[PDB]
Amino acid sequence: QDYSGFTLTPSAQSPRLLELTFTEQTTKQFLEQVAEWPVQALEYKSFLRFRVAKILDDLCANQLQPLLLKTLLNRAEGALLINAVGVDDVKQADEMVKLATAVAHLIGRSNFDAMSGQYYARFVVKNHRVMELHNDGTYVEEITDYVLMMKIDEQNMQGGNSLLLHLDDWEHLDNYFRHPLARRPMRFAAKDVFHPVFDVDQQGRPVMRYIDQFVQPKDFEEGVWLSELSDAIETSKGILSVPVPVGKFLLINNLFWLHGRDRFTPHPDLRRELMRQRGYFAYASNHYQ
Amino acid sequence: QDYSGFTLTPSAQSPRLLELTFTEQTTKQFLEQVAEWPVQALEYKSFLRFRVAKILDDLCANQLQPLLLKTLLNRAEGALLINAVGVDDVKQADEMVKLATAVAHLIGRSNFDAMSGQYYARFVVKNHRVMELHNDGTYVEEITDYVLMMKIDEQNMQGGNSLLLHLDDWEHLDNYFRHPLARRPMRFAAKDVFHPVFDVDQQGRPVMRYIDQFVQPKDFEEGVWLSELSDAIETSKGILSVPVPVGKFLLINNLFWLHGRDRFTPHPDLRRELMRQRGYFAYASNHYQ
Amino acid sequence: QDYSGFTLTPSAQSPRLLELTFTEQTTKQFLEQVAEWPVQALEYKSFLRFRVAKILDDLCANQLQPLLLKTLLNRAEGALLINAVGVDDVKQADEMVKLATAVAHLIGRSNFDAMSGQYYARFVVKNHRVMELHNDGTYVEEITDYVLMMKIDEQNMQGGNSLLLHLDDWEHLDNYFRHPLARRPMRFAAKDVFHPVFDVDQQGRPVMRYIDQFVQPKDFEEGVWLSELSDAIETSKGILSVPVPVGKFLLINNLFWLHGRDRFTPHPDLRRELMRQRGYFAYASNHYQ
Amino acid sequence: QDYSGFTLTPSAQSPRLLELTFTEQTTKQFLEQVAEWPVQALEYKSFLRFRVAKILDDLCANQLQPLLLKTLLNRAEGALLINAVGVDDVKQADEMVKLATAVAHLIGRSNFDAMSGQYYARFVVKNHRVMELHNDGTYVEEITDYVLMMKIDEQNMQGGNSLLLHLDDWEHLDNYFRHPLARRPMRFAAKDVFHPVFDVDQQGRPVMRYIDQFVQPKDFEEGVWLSELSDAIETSKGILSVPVPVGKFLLINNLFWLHGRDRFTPHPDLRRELMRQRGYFAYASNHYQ
Ligand SMILES: [Fe+2]
Ligand SMILES: [Fe+2]
Ligand SMILES: [Fe+2]
Ligand SMILES: [Fe+2]
Repeated sequence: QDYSGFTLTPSAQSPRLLELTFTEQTTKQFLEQVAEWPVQALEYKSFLRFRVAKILDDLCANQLQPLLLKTLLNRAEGALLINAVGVDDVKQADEMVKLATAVAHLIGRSNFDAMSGQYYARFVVKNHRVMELHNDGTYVEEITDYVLMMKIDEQNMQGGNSLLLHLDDWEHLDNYFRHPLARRPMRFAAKDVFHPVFDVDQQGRPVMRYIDQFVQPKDFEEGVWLSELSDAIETSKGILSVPVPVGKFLLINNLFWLHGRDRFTPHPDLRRELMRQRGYFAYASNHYQ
Repeated sequence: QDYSGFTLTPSAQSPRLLELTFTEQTTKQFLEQVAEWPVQALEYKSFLRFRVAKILDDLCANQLQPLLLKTLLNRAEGALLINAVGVDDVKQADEMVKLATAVAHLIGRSNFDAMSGQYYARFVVKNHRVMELHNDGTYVEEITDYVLMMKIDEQNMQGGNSLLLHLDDWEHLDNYFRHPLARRPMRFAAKDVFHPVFDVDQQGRPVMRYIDQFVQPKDFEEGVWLSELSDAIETSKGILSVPVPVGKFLLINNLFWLHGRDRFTPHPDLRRELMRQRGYFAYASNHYQ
Repeated sequence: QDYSGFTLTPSAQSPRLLELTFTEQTTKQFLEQVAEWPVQALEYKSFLRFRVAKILDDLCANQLQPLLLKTLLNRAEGALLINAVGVDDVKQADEMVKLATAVAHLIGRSNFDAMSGQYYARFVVKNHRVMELHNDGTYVEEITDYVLMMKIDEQNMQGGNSLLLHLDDWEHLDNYFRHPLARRPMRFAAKDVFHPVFDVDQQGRPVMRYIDQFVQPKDFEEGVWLSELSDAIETSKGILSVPVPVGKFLLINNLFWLHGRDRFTPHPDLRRELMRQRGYFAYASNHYQ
Repeated sequence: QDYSGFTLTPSAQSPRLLELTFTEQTTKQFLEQVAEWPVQALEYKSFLRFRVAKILDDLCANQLQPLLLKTLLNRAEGALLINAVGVDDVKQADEMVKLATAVAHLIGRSNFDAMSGQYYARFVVKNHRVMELHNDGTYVEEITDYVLMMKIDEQNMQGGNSLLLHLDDWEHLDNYFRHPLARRPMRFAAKDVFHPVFDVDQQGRPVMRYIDQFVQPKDFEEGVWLSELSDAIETSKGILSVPVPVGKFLLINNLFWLHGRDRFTPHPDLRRELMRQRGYFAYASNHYQ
């Protein structure tokens, strides 16, 4: 269909990854209407995160929030690459944070990031290897429903695409899901938590909560299996390789998408800045009370 | 009426805010009788806080403690601006702390202040924006019954009045109090605590436990409402603007008064020193055992 | 009677305070027999504290341990001033610690001292006011049964005697013990603990757990009473003033003795070093199992 | 018998201590096959510890894991001295860690080492006294089943042999095991834990959880007994004195072996580097579900 304030087109890498682009009129109006709250105001007063969310959704005739929720919750999709025309330079990092915040807080709430002390975190990489596919939030009890990763800056960067794996594109899903250890609660440590690497959604379809660094196999049986699982994920033919240009961000359902990052070329002048948010879904629906 | 040791007159800003002034004979006698305990003695031995309280009340023929309790607990009032003639210069900061301590510990006990490590805290501001109305103690389980804010120093200060809002002067009270989210326990974080923004006193009248920085709306529904609540409070026509000259302190019922601070003019030589205490009420009354 | 290895004579200040002096043959033999364990060995391996205790008691034909327990547990007494001939100079501080350790671990076990990180602590004072009478261990749940305070060094020291008050020499005991607030559990804070300032021993006789710095009266009623209690203790005619020369230590029952320290004369060359241990009683007795 | 990939011969010190030596073909093949995972990879992803374990066991035709478990669990034995030909120089410390990791994770899992922050720890000693026999893990609730101690470097080292005591070579075992205090839970502190110094295996045979530094006797009775126990262990005629050359490691059952270290000669150029791992057993067996 045709949407108010933005366009939605499938990506070249996969029909499951949809590209959402806010128009120029939508973008400059949003930035104008949220100009009176700097990013530090969003940091200090969390309800402003929801206020700028509403402002953005209002500028899209309230078509954005239902579209975001539909896409992220659709098992067939669950992934967005989002950008706003005119917001594509590192000098607009604050506008980038505002826009991502507004998008994230239409579908839920972003959790505290221990590495930044805020509801979002920015990293710069300077001075090489593939970051293996994984889910976020595997070492805490609360489920992380979504991962938001935004490219703030990118200079002298060859490679480094975001890697994505939708569980239903993973050719080995059934082999590992049907193994008894898939249901075995395992220890995860950054207090420790225990949960299986696999679970099911409400329909019985597999979801995952996996990362190689924080899973703690208790014995030879668990360790060998996890090392085979790791291999079966990293060599999967279903992995997507997605460039994320400055100003764009991926927003993915953390339960049936795994994400990672490809190796990049070391270069003295290399600078890549990322912004991340992770949170849970929260939305109105017709259900029992 | 006429009181022993002090005078009580309504303020120019509101009949709910009463000005209590200790006479010169009362003030110099109190300071004499408490001279043997410096402020550091009140810090180290908390029962001395109550001893100087009794000394002050005794010098007022025991009319002070019942008057303080009557005023602070009276829904129609609940707020005092207190001073002592001759105590009006920053060089008398210790006398100021002693006097405020004696007053506070006639009606209750001042709680530990994490920012100072003592039962009171002093701030100096040097080197601009309005501090929004709020209640203290919203992020701990124990109720903060009273807020004490004392002007220790003020130099080259244009503006910066204390802002006050009595809930019964808030023209939007019923609109927000009657909303279902008014009774929804929300998360507050500086361990997290959960409580609604609104509650009731013993008679069913609204009281509040609100601050925009520490309330953590869990979703879009809560966030938008809190952002409207914030606006409805900050633009209320009922807000009082009270100058607090050096040596005076506000003492207010933290349950149905919100407090804040107006914007002030930045000035190189600007110095404003404040002293704060927060605590709970504790007092004798005829009730069942 | 006549004891093996030591003498026992009443002090000049009170028949309740007994002076125990280890003879020269007892002292040099003990130091010889414990020479192979330096103080740091007693710090690292707590069972050595009991080994040197046994060694000392064995050198007294096993008359020391029963005498120590009898004296410390006797309501009429409960206090010892202990020394060993030839151990009276700060250069013998390690011998002092060994001797005090052996004595303490015949009657119980010394608790971890947070200020030193060991089962004992040494302080030096250099660069004035009376330290009010009190019990130790009032802000933890476990009862501190005994206090051991040893004079390691004393130079250019006028005054500074240890102050002692046996509850049965306190002329106001009955007045405060019979007050309802004597049985009121009050908050003590250095996690907080709650216990009354007064309690009873197994026979119903008053014992105390009081210090002015850490008791936290919750309201005007408790604060005024504690401030009167404090005054009634500090002005008691029953207070003993005991010089503690280098090499001597007081060992007192912390339940019915309060201890403190008199004011001393400031002097540029003043140096006083103390060693303290606090612990619980533990001893064999004929009782039911 | 004859094993695939390694040889097994009894030590000169005791038939209970078996020497396991990986052949050159086994060693160079293992190092080749695990070359793609550096030690830091084993630190960050614990399942790789089990992957290199399997790789090593596969190179021994799967005869290694059952042999390791049989030996460590055999009451008559329970101790291995393990090495790999060609791995005997401090410059091969990473190969040493890889090999020890593979061995340890065939029989169980190595626990987090608080002193290193990793599943193993390396110490260097430079700049004298005997380290008394003891068990590891006495101050936590979880049982430490095995201790792994590897000699990484040794220069200008006279003495310093590892000391070992198998409980069934301890001529005083029955005397202390039959004492009532052997079954008395005692306090151990580095939260505190309580457990007896002695326990039994599944057959009722004594096992121990003892160290002199962390056991905290509560009274004279416990302290004197522990000090006699300590003496009876340290003077036992059953103690083995085992040189551990660079590249070799002891792997012992921590329940019925105590370990320690002999005094060594201080020397300006002395350098000895050790690597330790401690963990629990975990292995497949036929038992009820
Ligand atoms: Fe991630
Ligand atoms: Fe405030
Ligand atoms: Fe004391
Ligand atoms: Fe050890």
